Amino acid sequence: ESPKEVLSRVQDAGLTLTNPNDLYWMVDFLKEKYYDNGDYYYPIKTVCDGESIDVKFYCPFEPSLSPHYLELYGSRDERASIYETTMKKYNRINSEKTSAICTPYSSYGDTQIVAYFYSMMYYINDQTAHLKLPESEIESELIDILNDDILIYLNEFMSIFEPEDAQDLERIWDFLDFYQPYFSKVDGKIVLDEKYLVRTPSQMPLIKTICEYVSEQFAPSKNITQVIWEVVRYIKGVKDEIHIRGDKSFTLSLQEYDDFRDKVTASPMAHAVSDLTHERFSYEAYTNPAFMELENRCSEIITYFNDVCTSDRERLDEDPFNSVFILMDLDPSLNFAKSCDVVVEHAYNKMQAFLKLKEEILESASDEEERLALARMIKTREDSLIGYVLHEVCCVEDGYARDHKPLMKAFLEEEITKSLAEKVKFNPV
Ligand SMILES: CC(C)=CCC/C(C)=C/CSP(=O)(O)OP(=O)(O)O
Ligand SMILES: [Mg+2]
Ligand SMILES: [Mg+2]
Repeated sequence: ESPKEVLSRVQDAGLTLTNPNDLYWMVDFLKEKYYDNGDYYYPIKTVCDGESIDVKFYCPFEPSLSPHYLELYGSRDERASIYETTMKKYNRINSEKTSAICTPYSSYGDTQIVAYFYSMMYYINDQTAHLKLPESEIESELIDILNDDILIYLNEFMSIFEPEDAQDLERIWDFLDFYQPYFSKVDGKIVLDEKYLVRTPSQMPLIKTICEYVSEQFAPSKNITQVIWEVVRYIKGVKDEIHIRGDKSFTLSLQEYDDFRDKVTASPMAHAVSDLTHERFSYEAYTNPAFMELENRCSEIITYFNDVCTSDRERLDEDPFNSVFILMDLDPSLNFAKSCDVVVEHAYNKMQAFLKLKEEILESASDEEERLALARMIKTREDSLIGYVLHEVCCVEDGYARDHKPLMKAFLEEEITKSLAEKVKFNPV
Protein backbone atom coordinates (compact mmCIF):
# COMPACT_ATOMS: atom_id res chain seq x y z
CA GLU A 1 0.00 0.00 0.00
CA SER A 2 0.90 3.65 -0.38
CA PRO A 3 1.44 5.93 2.63
CA LYS A 4 -1.59 7.91 1.48
CA GLU A 5 -3.91 4.88 1.62
CA VAL A 6 -2.80 3.77 5.08
CA LEU A 7 -2.99 7.36 6.35
CA SER A 8 -6.59 7.54 5.16
CA ARG A 9 -7.36 4.23 6.89
CA VAL A 10 -5.64 5.27 10.13
CA GLN A 11 -7.50 8.60 10.24
CA ASP A 12 -10.85 6.83 9.79
CA ALA A 13 -10.36 3.53 11.64
CA GLY A 14 -7.19 3.90 13.74
CA LEU A 15 -4.59 1.18 14.10
CA THR A 16 -5.52 -2.48 14.47
CA LEU A 17 -3.98 -5.90 14.89
CA THR A 18 -6.69 -7.51 12.74
CA ASN A 19 -5.37 -5.88 9.57
CA PRO A 20 -1.87 -7.39 9.38
CA ASN A 21 -0.71 -4.58 7.09
CA ASP A 22 -0.86 -2.09 9.98
CA LEU A 23 1.97 -3.87 11.82
CA TYR A 24 4.40 -3.33 8.91
CA TRP A 25 3.70 0.41 9.12
CA MET A 26 3.97 0.44 12.92
CA VAL A 27 7.35 -1.32 12.83
CA ASP A 28 8.57 0.93 9.99
CA PHE A 29 7.51 3.98 12.03
CA LEU A 30 9.34 2.72 15.12
CA LYS A 31 12.58 2.20 13.19
CA GLU A 32 12.42 5.63 11.51
CA LYS A 33 11.50 7.50 14.68
CA TYR A 34 13.79 5.72 17.15
CA TYR A 35 16.58 3.49 15.78
CA ASP A 36 17.15 5.70 12.71
CA ASN A 37 17.64 8.76 14.96
CA GLY A 38 20.06 7.03 17.31
CA ASP A 39 17.32 6.81 19.96
CA TYR A 40 17.10 3.26 21.31
CA TYR A 41 14.58 4.00 24.09
CA TYR A 42 11.17 2.65 23.07
CA PRO A 43 8.09 3.93 24.95
CA ILE A 44 5.85 1.78 27.14
CA LYS A 45 2.70 3.45 28.47
CA THR A 46 0.44 1.44 30.77
CA VAL A 47 -0.95 1.46 34.33
CA CYS A 48 -0.54 -0.63 37.46
CA ASP A 49 -2.89 -0.25 40.44
CA GLY A 50 -4.01 3.10 39.02
CA GLU A 51 -0.40 4.32 38.85
CA SER A 52 0.83 5.67 35.54
CA ILE A 53 3.60 3.45 34.14
CA ASP A 54 5.43 5.59 31.56
CA VAL A 55 8.90 4.18 30.83
CA LYS A 56 11.30 3.44 27.98
CA PHE A 57 12.80 0.05 27.09
CA TYR A 58 16.40 0.31 25.92
CA CYS A 59 17.32 -1.92 22.97
CA PRO A 60 19.82 -0.86 20.28
CA PHE A 61 19.02 -3.47 17.61
CA GLU A 62 17.38 -2.89 14.23
CA PRO A 63 13.56 -3.31 14.22
CA SER A 64 12.05 -5.51 11.52
CA LEU A 65 8.96 -7.57 10.69
CA SER A 66 8.93 -10.86 8.79
CA PRO A 67 7.73 -10.64 5.17
CA HIS A 68 5.78 -13.81 6.04
CA TYR A 69 3.55 -12.09 8.60
CA LEU A 70 0.83 -11.50 5.97
CA GLU A 71 0.63 -15.20 5.06
CA LEU A 72 1.03 -16.34 8.68
CA TYR A 73 -1.84 -14.06 9.71
CA GLY A 74 -3.91 -15.20 6.73
CA SER A 75 -3.60 -18.84 7.79
CA ARG A 76 -4.22 -18.34 11.53
CA ASP A 77 -7.59 -20.15 11.66
CA GLU A 78 -6.12 -23.31 10.19
CA ARG A 79 -3.12 -22.97 12.51
CA ALA A 80 -5.41 -22.61 15.54
CA SER A 81 -7.34 -25.79 14.65
CA ILE A 82 -4.26 -27.76 15.85
CA TYR A 83 -4.83 -26.46 19.38
CA GLU A 84 -7.29 -27.22 22.13
CA THR A 85 -8.36 -23.62 22.60
CA THR A 86 -10.97 -20.96 22.28
CA MET A 87 -10.15 -18.33 19.69
CA LYS A 88 -10.26 -15.71 22.46
CA LYS A 89 -7.25 -17.37 24.11
CA TYR A 90 -5.45 -18.01 20.81
CA ASN A 91 -5.91 -14.36 19.80
CA ARG A 92 -4.33 -13.01 22.99
CA ILE A 93 -1.30 -15.29 22.68
CA ASN A 94 -0.90 -14.10 19.06
CA SER A 95 2.04 -16.31 18.12
CA GLU A 96 1.78 -15.16 14.49
CA LYS A 97 2.77 -11.67 15.65
CA THR A 98 5.36 -12.86 18.19
CA SER A 99 7.24 -15.07 15.72
CA ALA A 100 7.04 -12.62 12.81
CA ILE A 101 8.57 -9.83 14.86
CA CYS A 102 11.20 -11.85 16.79
CA THR A 103 12.27 -13.97 13.76
CA PRO A 104 12.10 -11.48 10.89
CA TYR A 105 14.35 -12.97 8.18
CA SER A 106 13.54 -16.69 7.91
CA SER A 107 11.55 -18.89 5.58
CA TYR A 108 7.84 -19.37 6.18
CA GLY A 109 8.30 -22.76 7.87
CA ASP A 110 11.26 -21.60 9.99
CA THR A 111 9.16 -18.64 11.16
CA GLN A 112 6.11 -20.81 11.88
CA ILE A 113 8.15 -23.30 13.92
CA VAL A 114 9.11 -20.45 16.25
CA ALA A 115 5.42 -19.52 16.54
CA TYR A 116 4.73 -23.10 17.59
CA PHE A 117 7.47 -23.10 20.26
CA TYR A 118 6.25 -19.84 21.79
CA SER A 119 2.66 -21.08 21.74
CA MET A 120 3.75 -24.28 23.52
CA MET A 121 5.17 -22.17 26.34
CA TYR A 122 2.00 -20.08 26.50
CA TYR A 123 -0.37 -23.08 26.59
CA ILE A 124 1.72 -25.01 29.13
CA ASN A 125 2.04 -21.77 31.12
CA ASP A 126 -1.72 -21.28 31.23
CA GLN A 127 -2.18 -24.87 32.39
CA THR A 128 0.37 -24.24 35.16
CA ALA A 129 -1.53 -21.02 36.04
CA HIS A 130 -4.20 -23.12 37.78
CA LEU A 131 -1.76 -23.11 40.71
CA LYS A 132 -2.12 -19.31 40.96
CA LEU A 133 -5.61 -19.85 42.42
CA PRO A 134 -6.19 -19.78 46.19
CA GLU A 135 -5.69 -23.17 47.82
CA SER A 136 -9.45 -23.55 48.27
CA GLU A 137 -9.95 -23.66 44.49
CA ILE A 138 -7.05 -25.87 43.42
CA GLU A 139 -8.04 -29.24 41.91
CA SER A 140 -5.49 -32.00 42.49
CA GLU A 141 -6.70 -33.84 39.37
CA LEU A 142 -5.70 -30.91 37.14
CA ILE A 143 -2.23 -30.91 38.72
CA ASP A 144 -1.94 -34.67 38.17
CA ILE A 145 -2.85 -34.12 34.51
CA LEU A 146 -0.29 -31.31 34.18
CA ASN A 147 2.54 -33.35 35.71
CA ASP A 148 1.68 -36.31 33.45
CA ASP A 149 1.41 -34.10 30.35
CA ILE A 150 4.88 -32.58 30.60
CA LEU A 151 6.48 -36.02 31.04
CA ILE A 152 4.70 -37.27 27.91
CA TYR A 153 5.62 -34.10 25.99
CA LEU A 154 9.24 -34.57 27.09
CA ASN A 155 9.24 -38.13 25.75
CA GLU A 156 7.90 -36.95 22.40
CA PHE A 157 11.01 -34.79 21.99
CA MET A 158 13.15 -37.72 23.19
CA SER A 159 11.60 -39.86 20.45
CA ILE A 160 13.08 -37.79 17.58
CA PHE A 161 16.50 -37.65 19.25
CA GLU A 162 19.15 -40.05 17.93
CA PRO A 163 22.48 -38.24 18.09
CA GLU A 164 25.39 -39.14 15.86
CA ASP A 165 27.85 -38.71 18.76
CA ALA A 166 27.49 -40.80 21.92
CA GLN A 167 28.64 -37.91 24.09
CA ASP A 168 25.52 -36.03 22.98
CA LEU A 169 23.22 -38.86 24.12
CA GLU A 170 24.99 -38.69 27.47
CA ARG A 171 24.65 -34.90 27.61
CA ILE A 172 20.85 -35.16 27.53
CA TRP A 173 20.71 -38.28 29.74
CA ASP A 174 22.71 -36.64 32.53
CA PHE A 175 20.60 -33.48 32.16
CA LEU A 176 17.28 -35.27 32.82
CA ASP A 177 17.95 -34.96 36.60
CA PHE A 178 14.80 -35.81 38.56
CA TYR A 179 13.16 -37.14 35.38
CA GLN A 180 15.95 -39.61 34.63
CA PRO A 181 14.42 -42.57 36.58
CA TYR A 182 11.43 -42.49 34.21
CA PHE A 183 13.57 -43.11 31.11
CA SER A 184 16.08 -45.65 29.84
CA LYS A 185 18.76 -45.72 27.16
CA VAL A 186 17.52 -48.13 24.46
CA ASP A 187 18.42 -48.25 20.75
CA GLY A 188 20.88 -45.43 21.31
CA LYS A 189 17.82 -43.32 22.21
CA ILE A 190 16.19 -42.17 25.44
CA VAL A 191 12.73 -43.68 25.87
CA LEU A 192 9.94 -43.28 28.42
CA ASP A 193 8.79 -46.47 30.12
CA GLU A 194 5.52 -47.27 28.34
CA LYS A 195 3.91 -47.72 31.76
CA TYR A 196 3.71 -43.91 31.84
CA LEU A 197 2.02 -43.24 28.48
CA VAL A 198 -1.28 -43.05 30.33
CA ARG A 199 -3.09 -40.29 28.42
CA THR A 200 -3.14 -38.10 25.33
CA PRO A 201 -2.32 -34.56 26.55
CA SER A 202 -4.58 -31.78 25.32
CA GLN A 203 -1.84 -30.17 23.17
CA MET A 204 -0.23 -33.38 21.87
CA PRO A 205 -1.05 -32.33 18.25
CA LEU A 206 1.02 -29.16 18.75
CA ILE A 207 3.99 -31.01 20.27
CA LYS A 208 3.82 -33.65 17.52
CA THR A 209 3.79 -30.87 14.92
CA ILE A 210 6.93 -29.39 16.45
CA CYS A 211 8.75 -32.73 16.69
CA GLU A 212 7.83 -33.67 13.13
CA TYR A 213 9.20 -30.38 11.80
CA VAL A 214 12.49 -30.65 13.69
CA SER A 215 12.77 -34.31 12.73
CA GLU A 216 12.16 -33.77 9.01
CA GLN A 217 13.92 -30.41 8.53
CA PHE A 218 17.00 -30.54 10.76
CA ALA A 219 17.72 -34.01 12.16
CA PRO A 220 18.90 -35.48 8.79
CA SER A 221 21.75 -32.98 8.38
CA LYS A 222 22.19 -31.07 11.65
CA ASN A 223 23.02 -31.87 15.27
CA ILE A 224 19.71 -31.16 17.06
CA THR A 225 21.02 -31.87 20.57
CA GLN A 226 20.71 -28.28 21.77
CA VAL A 227 17.04 -28.16 20.77
CA ILE A 228 16.48 -31.25 22.92
CA TRP A 229 18.63 -29.79 25.71
CA GLU A 230 16.65 -26.53 25.81
CA VAL A 231 13.33 -28.41 25.83
CA VAL A 232 14.60 -30.48 28.78
CA ARG A 233 15.69 -27.27 30.51
CA TYR A 234 12.24 -25.79 29.89
CA ILE A 235 10.26 -28.86 31.05
CA LYS A 236 12.37 -29.14 34.21
CA GLY A 237 11.81 -25.42 34.78
CA VAL A 238 8.05 -25.90 34.55
CA LYS A 239 8.32 -28.65 37.17
CA ASP A 240 10.30 -26.22 39.35
CA GLU A 241 7.50 -23.67 38.93
CA ILE A 242 4.88 -26.27 39.87
CA HIS A 243 6.87 -26.96 43.06
CA ILE A 244 7.19 -23.26 43.98
CA ARG A 245 3.57 -22.34 43.19
CA GLY A 246 2.31 -25.52 44.84
CA ASP A 247 4.13 -24.50 48.02
CA LYS A 248 2.17 -21.21 48.38
CA SER A 249 5.29 -19.74 50.03
CA PHE A 250 7.26 -17.52 47.64
CA THR A 251 10.72 -16.75 49.03
CA LEU A 252 12.77 -16.31 45.85
CA SER A 253 15.38 -13.59 45.89
CA LEU A 254 15.87 -11.58 42.72
CA GLN A 255 18.93 -13.69 41.92
CA GLU A 256 16.91 -16.90 42.34
CA TYR A 257 14.10 -15.42 40.24
CA ASP A 258 16.71 -14.79 37.53
CA ASP A 259 18.01 -18.36 37.78
CA PHE A 260 14.45 -19.65 37.50
CA ARG A 261 13.54 -17.40 34.56
CA ASP A 262 16.70 -18.58 32.76
CA LYS A 263 14.89 -21.94 32.45
CA VAL A 264 11.30 -21.05 31.56
CA THR A 265 11.49 -18.01 29.23
CA ALA A 266 11.31 -20.39 26.19
CA SER A 267 13.19 -18.06 23.85
CA PRO A 268 16.29 -20.34 24.20
CA MET A 269 14.26 -23.11 22.54
CA ALA A 270 13.28 -20.77 19.69
CA HIS A 271 16.92 -19.72 19.33
CA ALA A 272 18.14 -23.33 19.25
CA VAL A 273 15.88 -24.08 16.26
CA SER A 274 16.68 -20.79 14.50
CA ASP A 275 20.42 -21.50 14.95
CA LEU A 276 19.89 -24.62 12.82
CA THR A 277 18.45 -22.58 9.92
CA HIS A 278 21.80 -20.85 9.26
CA GLU A 279 24.92 -22.24 7.60
CA ARG A 280 26.97 -20.18 10.06
CA PHE A 281 26.51 -22.35 13.15
CA SER A 282 28.78 -23.54 15.97
CA TYR A 283 27.38 -26.33 18.14
CA GLU A 284 30.38 -25.91 20.47
CA ALA A 285 29.08 -22.45 21.43
CA TYR A 286 26.40 -24.05 23.62
CA THR A 287 28.94 -25.32 26.17
CA ASN A 288 31.00 -22.11 26.12
CA PRO A 289 30.33 -20.59 29.58
CA ALA A 290 30.29 -17.03 28.20
CA PHE A 291 27.76 -17.92 25.49
CA MET A 292 25.60 -19.71 28.06
CA GLU A 293 25.64 -16.51 30.14
CA LEU A 294 24.73 -14.43 27.10
CA GLU A 295 21.63 -16.62 26.64
CA ASN A 296 20.73 -16.11 30.30
CA ARG A 297 21.05 -12.31 29.97
CA CYS A 298 18.73 -12.50 26.96
CA SER A 299 16.04 -14.48 28.83
CA GLU A 300 16.23 -12.13 31.84
CA ILE A 301 15.88 -9.00 29.69
CA ILE A 302 12.75 -10.40 28.05
CA THR A 303 11.54 -11.41 31.54
CA TYR A 304 12.03 -7.92 32.98
CA PHE A 305 10.35 -6.19 30.03
CA ASN A 306 7.50 -8.68 30.37
CA ASP A 307 7.36 -8.06 34.14
CA VAL A 308 6.67 -4.36 33.56
CA CYS A 309 4.03 -4.98 30.88
CA THR A 310 2.16 -7.73 32.74
CA SER A 311 2.37 -6.18 36.22
CA ASP A 312 -1.25 -5.01 36.51
CA ARG A 313 -2.78 -8.30 35.35
CA GLU A 314 -0.45 -10.31 37.60
CA ARG A 315 -1.12 -7.98 40.54
CA LEU A 316 -4.82 -8.83 40.24
CA ASP A 317 -3.92 -12.54 39.99
CA GLU A 318 -1.88 -12.08 43.20
CA ASP A 319 0.98 -13.68 41.26
CA PRO A 320 4.35 -13.18 43.03
CA PHE A 321 6.52 -14.24 40.03
CA ASN A 322 7.34 -10.71 38.93
CA SER A 323 10.52 -8.69 39.54
CA VAL A 324 8.37 -5.60 40.13
CA PHE A 325 6.75 -7.29 43.16
CA ILE A 326 9.93 -8.94 44.40
CA LEU A 327 11.55 -5.49 44.55
CA MET A 328 8.53 -3.98 46.32
CA ASP A 329 8.55 -6.76 48.90
CA LEU A 330 12.22 -6.04 49.60
CA ASP A 331 11.96 -2.23 49.64
CA PRO A 332 8.89 -0.68 51.33
CA SER A 333 9.56 2.78 49.84
CA LEU A 334 8.73 1.57 46.30
CA ASN A 335 5.29 1.95 44.78
CA PHE A 336 4.52 0.20 41.48
CA ALA A 337 5.75 3.10 39.30
CA LYS A 338 9.04 3.41 41.18
CA SER A 339 9.53 -0.35 41.15
CA CYS A 340 8.96 -0.49 37.39
CA ASP A 341 11.69 2.16 37.04
CA VAL A 342 14.15 -0.03 38.96
CA VAL A 343 13.26 -3.03 36.77
CA VAL A 344 13.78 -0.99 33.59
CA GLU A 345 17.17 0.06 34.98
CA HIS A 346 18.06 -3.58 35.72
CA ALA A 347 17.07 -4.47 32.15
CA TYR A 348 19.40 -1.73 30.90
CA ASN A 349 22.32 -3.16 32.91
CA LYS A 350 21.56 -6.67 31.65
CA MET A 351 21.53 -5.33 28.08
CA GLN A 352 24.97 -3.81 28.68
CA ALA A 353 26.13 -7.12 30.18
CA PHE A 354 24.81 -8.88 27.07
CA LEU A 355 26.81 -6.51 24.86
CA LYS A 356 29.98 -6.99 26.93
CA LEU A 357 29.66 -10.80 26.72
CA LYS A 358 29.11 -10.50 22.95
CA GLU A 359 32.37 -8.63 22.42
CA GLU A 360 34.22 -11.13 24.63
CA ILE A 361 32.77 -14.15 22.83
CA LEU A 362 33.58 -12.78 19.38
CA GLU A 363 37.16 -11.91 20.42
CA SER A 364 37.71 -15.47 21.73
CA ALA A 365 36.88 -17.04 18.35
CA SER A 366 39.63 -19.33 17.06
CA ASP A 367 39.20 -18.79 13.31
CA GLU A 368 37.08 -16.93 10.77
CA GLU A 369 34.56 -19.76 10.45
CA GLU A 370 33.99 -19.79 14.21
CA ARG A 371 33.83 -15.99 14.45
CA LEU A 372 31.19 -15.80 11.72
CA ALA A 373 29.21 -18.65 13.33
CA LEU A 374 29.19 -16.96 16.74
CA ALA A 375 28.28 -13.57 15.24
CA ARG A 376 25.33 -15.14 13.43
CA MET A 377 24.13 -16.91 16.58
CA ILE A 378 24.37 -13.72 18.64
CA LYS A 379 22.50 -11.77 15.92
CA THR A 380 19.65 -14.28 16.22
CA ARG A 381 19.29 -13.46 19.93
CA GLU A 382 19.45 -9.71 19.24
CA ASP A 383 16.56 -10.15 16.79
CA SER A 384 14.50 -11.62 19.63
CA LEU A 385 15.33 -8.76 21.99
CA ILE A 386 14.21 -5.88 19.78
CA GLY A 387 11.36 -8.06 18.55
CA TYR A 388 10.03 -8.54 22.08
CA VAL A 389 10.19 -4.79 22.79
CA LEU A 390 8.26 -3.95 19.63
CA HIS A 391 5.83 -6.77 20.39
CA GLU A 392 4.84 -5.07 23.66
CA VAL A 393 4.95 -1.58 22.12
CA CYS A 394 2.52 -2.63 19.38
CA CYS A 395 -0.30 -4.00 21.62
CA VAL A 396 -2.88 -1.67 20.10
CA GLU A 397 -6.03 -3.82 19.81
CA ASP A 398 -7.89 -5.34 22.75
CA GLY A 399 -8.18 -9.12 22.50
CA TYR A 400 -5.12 -9.59 20.27
CA ALA A 401 -2.43 -9.27 22.96
CA ARG A 402 -1.83 -10.69 26.41
CA ASP A 403 -1.66 -7.11 27.71
CA HIS A 404 -3.53 -4.54 25.65
CA LYS A 405 -2.20 -0.99 26.01
CA PRO A 406 -4.83 1.64 25.16
CA LEU A 407 -2.33 4.44 25.82
CA MET A 408 -0.03 2.95 23.18
CA LYS A 409 -2.92 2.71 20.73
CA ALA A 410 -3.53 6.44 21.24
CA PHE A 411 0.16 7.36 21.20
CA LEU A 412 0.98 5.35 18.07
CA GLU A 413 -2.13 6.52 16.20
CA GLU A 414 -1.20 10.15 16.85
CA GLU A 415 2.49 9.76 15.98
CA ILE A 416 2.10 7.58 12.89
CA THR A 417 -0.53 9.94 11.46
CA LYS A 418 2.05 12.73 11.48
CA SER A 419 4.79 10.50 10.05
CA LEU A 420 2.59 9.21 7.21
CA ALA A 421 1.40 12.76 6.44
CA GLU A 422 5.02 13.86 6.13
CA LYS A 423 5.61 10.92 3.78
CA VAL A 424 2.67 11.93 1.59
CA LYS A 425 3.67 15.61 1.70
CA PHE A 426 7.19 15.00 0.36
CA ASN A 427 6.07 12.42 -2.22
CA PRO A 428 7.63 11.54 -4.67
CA VAL A 429 10.90 12.79 -3.12
C1 LIG B 1 6.65 -14.13 23.63
C2 LIG B 1 8.13 -14.11 23.86
C3 LIG B 1 8.96 -14.02 22.62
C4 LIG B 1 8.65 -14.13 25.08
C5 LIG B 1 7.97 -13.78 26.37
C6 LIG B 1 7.92 -14.93 27.35
C7 LIG B 1 7.43 -14.51 28.70
C8 LIG B 1 8.34 -13.59 29.46
C9 LIG B 1 6.27 -14.95 29.19
C10 LIG B 1 5.77 -14.74 30.56
S1 LIG B 1 5.56 -16.32 31.45
P1 LIG B 1 4.38 -15.68 33.02
O1 LIG B 1 4.91 -14.35 33.49
O2 LIG B 1 4.24 -16.78 34.01
O3 LIG B 1 2.94 -15.43 32.36
P2 LIG B 1 1.76 -14.39 32.71
O4 LIG B 1 1.58 -14.47 34.21
O5 LIG B 1 2.28 -13.04 32.25
O6 LIG B 1 0.54 -14.84 31.95
MG1 LIG C 1 4.42 -12.11 33.06
MG1 LIG D 1 5.51 -13.61 35.80
